Amino acid sequence: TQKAIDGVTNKVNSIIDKMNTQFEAVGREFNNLERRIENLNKKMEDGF
Amino acid sequence: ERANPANDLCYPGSLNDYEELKHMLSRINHFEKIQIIPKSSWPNHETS
Repeated sequence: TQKAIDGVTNKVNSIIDKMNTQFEAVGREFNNLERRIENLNKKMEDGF
Repeated sequence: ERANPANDLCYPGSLNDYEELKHMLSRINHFEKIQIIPKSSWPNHETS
């Protein structure tokens, strides 16, 4: 039981540790003649 | 559209914000062409 609980908590902790460097969405604004770059930003953030 | 269409701007020049226009065109499924200013409405200018 001790080895099992050490294993599962280690597995969970490595799951938390590997996901600290995810993608963070930042709000960027574009005007009406910047719609291609707005679409590019939307697709990049949504794809990540 | 073809990759290199031969029939574009017959008279040399440019279309301003042409790629933004095509980006807007990629969200339009139908046009209705309407005469907004008739060619016969220029009495003091030459149209022919």
